[PDB]
Amino acid sequence: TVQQLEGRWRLVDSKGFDEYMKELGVGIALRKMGAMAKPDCIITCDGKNLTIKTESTLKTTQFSCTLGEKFEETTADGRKTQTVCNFTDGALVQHQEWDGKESTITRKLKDGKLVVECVMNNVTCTRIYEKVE
Repeated sequence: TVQQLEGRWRLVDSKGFDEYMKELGVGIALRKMGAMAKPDCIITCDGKNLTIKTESTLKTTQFSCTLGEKFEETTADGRKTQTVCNFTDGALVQHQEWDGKESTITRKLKDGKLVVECVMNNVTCTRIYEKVE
C-alpha cells in the first residue's frame, strides 16, 4: 500500500513550479533557492506517522505526517500550515491549511517515479522525482 511510495526520491522535472511558488506566497530569493537546490524527498513509514525529509543542496526540512489525521507542519520557506494527510490507493494528498488558504500536494507513483502533482486553487506544479536504490 503506502510502501510503494517509500525510499529516497530525487528531483528531475518541475513544470508550473515558478507560478505555484508565486501563488503560495514565496519571496524571490526563496523562489531562486527552491528551484536551484534540486530536492531529494525521503519517505519512510512507522504506521500512521509517515517520515518525509526534504534534502535540498541549500536548505532542509523534516516532518512526520499523521496519515488519516491533521498535524502542525512548518514549511521550508517560513509559513506554518494545519496539514491533513491521506493515502487514496496510489496517491498521497497533503492538504495544507493556513489563514483561509489551501495548498493540495498529490504525490503519486507513475513508471517507478514519484510524480508530485500539486495545486493551490487554479495554479499547478507537476514535479517528477526518480527512485535512488
